[PDB]
Amino acid sequence: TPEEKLLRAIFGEKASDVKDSSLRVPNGVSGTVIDVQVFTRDGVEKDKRA
Amino acid sequence: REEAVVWDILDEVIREHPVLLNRAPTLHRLGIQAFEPVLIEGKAIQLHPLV
Amino acid sequence: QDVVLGLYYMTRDCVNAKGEGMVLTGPKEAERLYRSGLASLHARVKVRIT
Amino acid sequence: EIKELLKLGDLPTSGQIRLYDGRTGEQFERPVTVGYMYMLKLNHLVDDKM
Amino acid sequence: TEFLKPRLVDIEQVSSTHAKVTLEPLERGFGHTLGNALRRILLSSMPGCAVTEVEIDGVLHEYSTKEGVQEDILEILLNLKGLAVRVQGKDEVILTLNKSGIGPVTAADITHDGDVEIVKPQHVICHLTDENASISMRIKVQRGRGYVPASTRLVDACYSPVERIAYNVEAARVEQRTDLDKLVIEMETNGTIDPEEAIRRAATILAEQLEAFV
Amino acid sequence: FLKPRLVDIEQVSSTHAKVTLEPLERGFGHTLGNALRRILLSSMPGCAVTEVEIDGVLHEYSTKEGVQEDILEILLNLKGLAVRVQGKDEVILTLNKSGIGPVTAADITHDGDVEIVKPQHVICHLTDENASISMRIKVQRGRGYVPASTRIHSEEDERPIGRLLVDACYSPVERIAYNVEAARVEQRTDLDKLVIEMETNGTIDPEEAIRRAATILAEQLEAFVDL
Amino acid sequence: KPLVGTGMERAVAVDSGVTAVAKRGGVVQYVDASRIVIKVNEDEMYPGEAGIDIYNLTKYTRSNQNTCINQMPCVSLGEPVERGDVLADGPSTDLGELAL
Repeated sequence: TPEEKLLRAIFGEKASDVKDSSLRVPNGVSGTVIDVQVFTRDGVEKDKRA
Repeated sequence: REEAVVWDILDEVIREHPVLLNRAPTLHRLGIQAFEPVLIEGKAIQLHPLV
Repeated sequence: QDVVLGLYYMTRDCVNAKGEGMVLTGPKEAERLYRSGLASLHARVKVRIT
Repeated sequence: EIKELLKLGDLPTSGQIRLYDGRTGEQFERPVTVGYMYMLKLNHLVDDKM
Repeated sequence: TEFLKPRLVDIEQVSSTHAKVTLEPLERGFGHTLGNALRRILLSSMPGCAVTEVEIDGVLHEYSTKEGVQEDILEILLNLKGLAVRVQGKDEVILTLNKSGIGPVTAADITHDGDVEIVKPQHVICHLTDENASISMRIKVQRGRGYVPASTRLVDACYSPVERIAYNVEAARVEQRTDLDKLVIEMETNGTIDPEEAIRRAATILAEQLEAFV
Repeated sequence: FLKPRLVDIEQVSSTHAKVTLEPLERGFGHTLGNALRRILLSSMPGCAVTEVEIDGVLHEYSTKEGVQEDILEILLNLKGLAVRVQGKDEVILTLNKSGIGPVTAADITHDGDVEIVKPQHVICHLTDENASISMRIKVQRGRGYVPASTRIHSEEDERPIGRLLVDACYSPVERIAYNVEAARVEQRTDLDKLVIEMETNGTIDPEEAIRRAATILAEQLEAFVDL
Repeated sequence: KPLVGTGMERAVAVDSGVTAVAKRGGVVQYVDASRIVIKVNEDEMYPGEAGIDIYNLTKYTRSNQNTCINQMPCVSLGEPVERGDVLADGPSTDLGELAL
């Protein structure tokens, strides 16, 4: 909107074409990550970590 | 961020500001009663024995 | 429940107990007798009350 | 059988002892029953429910 | 291993006899460790001037009635236990109450002495009924440190200044700590010591016992 | 108003001892004995291991190949290691060992101020001929119970993913009982004694303990002695 | 472990699979917090392939209720164990009995 648009002009930020879906730790629960598993569709290239 | 200064402001917004406490099978009107909140460490609600 | 068991144990009297028969000016020195270990909590006693 | 095992225990049959309030350091009138009761922690734990 | 000292100490005077001192932020469980340790020395061991031996002019034994006074001899003694005084340079003084005539015989009707300071001159010792009604007693006051009952002794030794001491430990919030304790000490005295002086000298004596492990 | 002073402090085991306070007036044995247990059981200086960084271990939930102890369990064993320092408020002890057999508390690296009061204390076993455990045991000093939970607020990048925190259990005192028996000094009306029988992990000397305990008593009374 | 009990606590621990039970008796060759290897006694052993029983212990892992189900070795290096003996405890089990 107009006032958001002025905001971007002053602080010169490029607003991404992407929205943040990241999985973040549920509120208040705190622990140690003891494992990670990565399942990938058959046919998509496995990433680095995976 | 739970900045340390916010806890004191919370005591302000709490001071005179009742909260409603309610129990499960609300039967008579006393099933909901107002209390003055007192800030408590811990995840438990404390309830005056007489009530 | 707990509260009424306290007051019941508080105002109650056995037949013979520390301080039996003595007299005290007022509730104040009655408590002074009890907390200090001189007199038993329940003993028949005359005390001045207003 | 239980009181007799308490005899081998070196402990009274009553199953009650003298206890002192940790605050006043003073005694407790009457014996209180002390012993070892097996206790389970059910998982209703408050930081699930809250 | 740095420890925690209190701050703020609003002393809410109630009347002139008793008071509620308040002590905010103490560490864990210290509200009792202090509050209880002071309650102990306040109720038991204290400097005091009370009444002990009483010889009554006409009737020698407590099982009688003095002609002309509506207070039973037993009841006259309870009034004596409640006379508040202070001496200065004397460790026992034997006073003299004399009076006649229809009316109350108060504590101002006594014989004034150099070290006698009677904190309640309006304090009612007993009344005096019809006629003239002879009444005089040499009341022997000695000095000591605590409450000595008539049984172990003939009145109860009241020597403590304090009448009632109660302490309450309430939850104190330091800016970033969970739970700390408060100390509410509500005290009461016969007027021969102000709560503020008493609570000072009570704890003074406490630490004076500590004088070997400091 | 005769004030007390100490008397025979009888060590019995490396664990416990009986200190005594001879010239106590009426009731002061209880008034103190209770007041002393309070500061004794609670506020006393003590040093318990806090941060333990082990060899290849990422977190407390793994198993080190070659030792029958789960890492979580080895950390709990460290919490029970009793030590003492002198001029350091934290010293980092280096433990290394290998070969089939127990790894006790005597297998650590001695430091000028390090005194292990229980060298037989079992840290963990070792199940394979060549299996080796290296660990950095960071011991600091403090008072009371500082749980591992409250420790991770200061943080400010304790990134060392390998560094495990345990709960600080810091304290020498275990069980305190005070008994006042009537003490007859050759001439006096009636006096009492004070037998403070304590029990400890060995990281505080009985008199020292009973002193710093009693020190705080009067130190808190300071404000109290006015208004 | 329960200090006061009935005597079923053993049966509840063993019959439910939470624990690790000895298949055949012998002497423990190797004990790790990971596995347990038993050298079978010859009287219990089949002629071909000889053998030793290699028991792989469960480690920290999720239960249905999001509690922790983790096994611990309850025997020590080189100890004789008999068939039907508790080899490793499960969650909420002590030396083969049931401690809830």
